[PDB]
Amino acid sequence: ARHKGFTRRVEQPRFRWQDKAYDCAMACREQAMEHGFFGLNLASTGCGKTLANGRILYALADPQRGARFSIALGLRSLTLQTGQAYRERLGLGDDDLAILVGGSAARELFEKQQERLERSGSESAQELLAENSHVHFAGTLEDGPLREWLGRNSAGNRLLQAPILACTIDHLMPASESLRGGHQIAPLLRLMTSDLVLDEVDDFDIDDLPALSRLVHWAGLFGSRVLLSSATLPPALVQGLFEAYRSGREIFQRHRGAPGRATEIRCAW
Amino acid sequence: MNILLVSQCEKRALSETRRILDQFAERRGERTWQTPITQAGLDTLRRLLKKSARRNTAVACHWIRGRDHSELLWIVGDASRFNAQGAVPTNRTCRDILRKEDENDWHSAEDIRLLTVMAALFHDIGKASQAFQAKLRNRGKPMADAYRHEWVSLRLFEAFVGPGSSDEDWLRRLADKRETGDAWLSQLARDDRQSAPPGPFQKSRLPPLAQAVGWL
Amino acid sequence: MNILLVSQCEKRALSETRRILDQFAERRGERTWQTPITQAGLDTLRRLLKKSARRNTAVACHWIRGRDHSELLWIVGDASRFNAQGAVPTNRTCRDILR
Amino acid sequence: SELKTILHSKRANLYYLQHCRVLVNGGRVEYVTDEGRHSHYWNIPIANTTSLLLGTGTSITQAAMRELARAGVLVGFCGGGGTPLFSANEVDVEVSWLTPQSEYRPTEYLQRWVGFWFDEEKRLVAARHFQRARLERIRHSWLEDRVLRDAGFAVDATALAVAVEDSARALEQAPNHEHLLTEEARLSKRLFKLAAQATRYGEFVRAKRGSGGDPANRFLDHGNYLAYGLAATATWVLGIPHGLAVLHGKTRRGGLVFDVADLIKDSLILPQAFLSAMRGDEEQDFRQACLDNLSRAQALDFMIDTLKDVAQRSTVSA
Amino acid sequence: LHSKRANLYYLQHCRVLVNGGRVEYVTDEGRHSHYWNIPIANTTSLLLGTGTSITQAAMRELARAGVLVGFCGGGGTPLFSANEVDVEVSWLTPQSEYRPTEYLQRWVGFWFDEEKRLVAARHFQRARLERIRHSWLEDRVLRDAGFAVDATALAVAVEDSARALEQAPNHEHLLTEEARLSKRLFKLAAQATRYGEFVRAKRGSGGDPANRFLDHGNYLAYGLAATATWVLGIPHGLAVLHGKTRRGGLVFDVADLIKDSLILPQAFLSAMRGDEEQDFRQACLDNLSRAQALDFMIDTLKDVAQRSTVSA
Amino acid sequence: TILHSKRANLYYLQHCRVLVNGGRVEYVTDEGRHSHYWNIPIANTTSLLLGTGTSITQAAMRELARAGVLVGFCGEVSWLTPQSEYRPTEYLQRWVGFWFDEEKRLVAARHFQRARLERIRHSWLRVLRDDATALAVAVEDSARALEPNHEHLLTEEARLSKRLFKLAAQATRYFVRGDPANRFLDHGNYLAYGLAATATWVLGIPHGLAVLHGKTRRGGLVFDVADLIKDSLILPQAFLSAMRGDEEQDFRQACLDNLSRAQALDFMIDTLKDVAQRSTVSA
DNA sequence: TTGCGAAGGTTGTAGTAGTCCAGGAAAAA
DNA sequence: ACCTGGACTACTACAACCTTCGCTTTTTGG
Repeated sequence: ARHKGFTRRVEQPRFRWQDKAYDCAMACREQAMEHGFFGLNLASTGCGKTLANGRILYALADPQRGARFSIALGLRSLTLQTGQAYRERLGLGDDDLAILVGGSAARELFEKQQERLERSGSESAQELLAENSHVHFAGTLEDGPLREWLGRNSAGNRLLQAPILACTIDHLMPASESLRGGHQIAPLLRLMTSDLVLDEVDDFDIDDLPALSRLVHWAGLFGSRVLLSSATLPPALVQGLFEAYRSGREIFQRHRGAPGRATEIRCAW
Repeated sequence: MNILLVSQCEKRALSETRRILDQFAERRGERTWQTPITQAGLDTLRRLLKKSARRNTAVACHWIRGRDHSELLWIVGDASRFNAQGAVPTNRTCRDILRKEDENDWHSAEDIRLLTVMAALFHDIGKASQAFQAKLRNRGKPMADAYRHEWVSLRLFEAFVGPGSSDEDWLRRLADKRETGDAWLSQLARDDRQSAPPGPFQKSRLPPLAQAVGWL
Repeated sequence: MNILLVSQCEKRALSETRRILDQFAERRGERTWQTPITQAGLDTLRRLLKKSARRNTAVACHWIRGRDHSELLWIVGDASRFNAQGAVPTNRTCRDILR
Repeated sequence: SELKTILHSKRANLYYLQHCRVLVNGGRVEYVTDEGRHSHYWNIPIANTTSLLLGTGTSITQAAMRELARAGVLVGFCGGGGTPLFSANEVDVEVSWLTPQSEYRPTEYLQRWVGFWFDEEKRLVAARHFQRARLERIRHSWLEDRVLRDAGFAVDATALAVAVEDSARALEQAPNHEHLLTEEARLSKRLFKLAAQATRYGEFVRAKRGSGGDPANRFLDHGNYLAYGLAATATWVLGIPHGLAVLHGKTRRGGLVFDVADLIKDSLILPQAFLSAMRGDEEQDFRQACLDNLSRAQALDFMIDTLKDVAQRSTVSA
Repeated sequence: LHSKRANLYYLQHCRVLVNGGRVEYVTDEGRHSHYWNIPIANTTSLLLGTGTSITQAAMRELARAGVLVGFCGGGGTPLFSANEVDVEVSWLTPQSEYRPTEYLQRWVGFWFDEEKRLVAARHFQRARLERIRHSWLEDRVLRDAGFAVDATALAVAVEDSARALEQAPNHEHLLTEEARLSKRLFKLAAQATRYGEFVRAKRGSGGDPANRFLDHGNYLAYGLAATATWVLGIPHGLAVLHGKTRRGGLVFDVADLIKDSLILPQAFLSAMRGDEEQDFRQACLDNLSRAQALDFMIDTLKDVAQRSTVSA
Repeated sequence: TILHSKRANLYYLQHCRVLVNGGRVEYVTDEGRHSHYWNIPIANTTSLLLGTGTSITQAAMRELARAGVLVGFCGEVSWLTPQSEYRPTEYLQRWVGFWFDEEKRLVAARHFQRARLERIRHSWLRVLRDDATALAVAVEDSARALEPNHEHLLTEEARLSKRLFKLAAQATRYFVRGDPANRFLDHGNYLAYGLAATATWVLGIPHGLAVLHGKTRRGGLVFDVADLIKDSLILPQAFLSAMRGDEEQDFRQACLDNLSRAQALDFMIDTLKDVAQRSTVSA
């Protein structure tokens, strides 16, 4: 909350459209909090979309309480320098942005230990996250409301605490694509408690788009607010994704907020 | 047209607005004016008040349009001292009295709590089987169990509930603490038999809530 | 008919008149009320005010009879605060100035 | 005697609150809003109010309710923004009224009314009278109010005359309740068409159950509830129970409010909703304009007059 | 629970709100207050008393379940506002949880026949003269209270009134007999209490403590009767004994059943002890609760309709 | 900024000092232990009258003249006209061209009398409600008398005023021109004189030059212009108010209301312009 | 982890008027 | 021995925040 960098105006004339988008965010904030949100970002390369995304998403959140959101890249592996570059472009200290280095693990590796661990019947004791992954964060960690169940210093609690997260989409996809174990607990809690930003989505291969659609649907089903970001979005993809988000949002409104209100998503370009 | 002007300025702003307004209307109160004026006079009054306004200026103008009707024309300066109709708050305070943090809007929290708690109390029940106990006490080579313990738990639950019965039946039966007895295990349609019995989730086998609990 | 009521009350009388008048009209200011009302309700208003009035009470009522014309109906309490037409002095001073 | 000096038909204010708490402060009934670092107290002139509709995130205390009842002011909870309080399957509940019980109301009208409600044919005659009055008022409002014409409400007189005459012919010939209901629906659709044409809105379709998204449907759904409040207070003032519906009871609980509301839901609500949607206004502006228009047309007086007339004619025919 | 038959609960010092789809009471005594054992179903009704508030969401949930709600005054009387009960007929069959009533039909089925109204008035008078005896004679607590009731004179007056009531041809004669019995009972109580000569001043003008006590007891009893008729579902205007013009007739007719048998002793006792208003109010409420008045009023009101339909 | 006709206030003060206080123009009146300051809305005033026991400070005259308001002293009445403003010239040029020639000056003097008579006729025919034949006869007789010399015109006007006074007295049922009617007439005459001075200054014609009362007294044009409204409304108003048994202040407020309701200033200015135009036409 | 509104006491601020001293003005078309 | 503005100086009315504490209301034409 009260981050000056996202509020400061920009003097360079090449960076005025960012101010325009930031103003539109306030213009649309009120109705988005109640009905939803589905944003697009078609700024051409070289316009520094990262700062625009940060500022726009911050503007939507209520100023009194603060803001939370996560950034996901369509990259198989996220090198540390990329995360630090994101920090620099956003201008956030190491105490406010966690980085999830590495890539996703293999499915079959966990199997052999599980069969070995099945001798004791404690199959519920498997770690939530893989061992390779590490969360580079050094902020507050003592006043976690969920500290009891997730572990004092396990990766899960660190992931949940950080107000802003940077990761790859392969690290959130286990929310809906998980078939065994409890790999979907931490990312699902993250989805419920925060918001989402997808970056370079069309970088995905053609045959991986069903999974992305399912993730977007579930993201809309638990009260998040999605914002794609790229400059080469073919219309069919955008239409399909909007339909999925709306299908998810309709179910959510039954179980939250004032009953009876209509379903009018608050789109933007 | 006759209008009513009310000021809610403070500090030096008050003296300025008193100076500007007292040229057009007779003073009907310590902060109220009223007089018949023409349109041009009103426009020039608005201009003059706008020119020299400060942070602590708040002046409202009401028009008595006709019979039993009056409207708010404009507000000069701060707009947080009046609501839409031009009324003003009577009192103020800092201590919260709405205290709106006690009540939440999770309209299905209780259903989730009940379904989960009931599902929790039965979930690992299948670990009572002799094969499972022997595996627990077995230190030698392990043999994978012919059936997953969750499936055994589901079969035990299905046998207890009794096929084809409405929800209230098994709910009441369970709730009655006096009722005890192992006479309902004769309906445990084991899946090791030569003829495979129908799946527990078919329409005639379980009532709705039973299936909701069984899935978990 | 729509009316305009201005309260010049003082000390304890202020709370009482604020209590009574608040049942009938909305507040347009720290000491101003204004709303439409019928003659019977107005008479009840005046009677109630008179009953519990005190030494400091001072209330005035104006009537917007028509277009570009207004009249003073009555005053309850001390009429020294208002002049004949219903206006109010802008300032006071104990120091003689007229001489 | 003191608080109830002003008649219900001469009071001016009608209220619709949200996100507020109603309580007694210093001997007065006030509602408190929130502004972040401060809270404000706003006063309510109970001696100049008729009804009170409470929306979302509201609450009220016993002292406030006791004060409200003493002055004969109705209170009713409603789902915010024109949507019903509670809806499920075929169940619907638009408002949950809390009528006063400490007051004693006249005994003539109740006795005259209950003296026919248990007779089918007399109920049919009462319904026919209701519809006749509705058509007459519609014609009056649409062809005799110059304010609507000045605001920009223009309708081809000939089409309106044709529609109303056809409706009157069909209505008076209705043999049973169902024909009356269907004919009323037909007239409603025709009036929708005409109103849409008058202000060049274009193509319009009326949704149901508050599922509309275009401004016209939302404005109409919200404008319905003001009529419900006026109808409720009009029925109470005469001492007639809300349950003794004559036309709409078959589909609602406490139908008489809906029956007596229909007299006004088309004379001043439809034109004003369409005008506002054309202007691109918002909920607050439409609500304010509609309330002013109702007060200027003296709707509550008309509702009371019609109820008295229907009861009297029912008695006389016997 | 004021009455076992009505199933009517009373709440005080409590905030009613909803947390996760369930109505919750917050009050001192935490999660041990017995307000958690209130069946929320079609067969419940809630009355909120001193120091209470209700949220809009709570009343949405209550309406979803089908529970009526009303705001009463300190202790359960008087009634300020409440919901309304709809009628039950072959037609007019909406889908809602609220359970409707049927006594309005049976009541209206005879109120238009003058002779049946005469029979009903007879039944009311008989009930009152019956209960006066029990209150003024059998009560051991009242006997220990201090005011001494002479059996002989009270029996003579009760028998005389019973004879007079049985032989009243028109309403006016019944009213005259009622006035005579009231005056005689007033005199007997005044003699018993040693208060001296007393009268029932008009307009409540009486400055003596007895006058104030009588007015206050009357106000409480009228409130209780209003609750009674609301619970049952009959309207207030449909008077039985009073004139057809007098507004609120039925409330006073039903209220009279208990007034002369419960209020009268208490006012004189308080005047003799010279107690304040609050203590007198508390004493009246305690006596009303012990005598279980509301149950008797409801039972009598149903019994009249049952007899009218059986004799039909 | 506001046309002089639109301004809706005219003051008549007494026992008060007019001074500037905190940049505002206010007049002070004693009360006893304390003294009171009442404000004058200069931008909504047409003229100001100072009675007995009042004084003014030059700093106030500066503001008054700056705003355009007019000032004058009474007890006939001496007027101070703000010279710091520049007024239209063409109307004055036409009026002086008319007034230079005695022969032309003779014409139209009865024209104002005719206009006043027409105004009286139109005004008499519903406020006075809250004989038509006799009134019409008197109007026709007056018109016949008015339509050789200026002295005859003055005598005819005096006869018309006498007849109107008699008719008004008959309607009231109470006249001689000590009674409250005479004092009320005097006060109304003072107020009408103020309105006439205001209108003439608004037009820009010189006050000194007169029409029919020039020999009578100084500034005869003001009295002549006042006569039109004086006959039209001052008489019935004063008669009714005196009959009601009302104080001077009540009568004055009533007269101001009646003049305001009638839009008298517009009447007088339009009639003056019309007379000037017709006189120019005759030339 | 715990109602609701009133009365009495305490604490802080804006607002009003008296005192004394110093300067004396308004800028077209 | 003139007349306003400004700076400075008391010095009261208002308003809210903090503690206890009782819980009604005339109740009359019904």
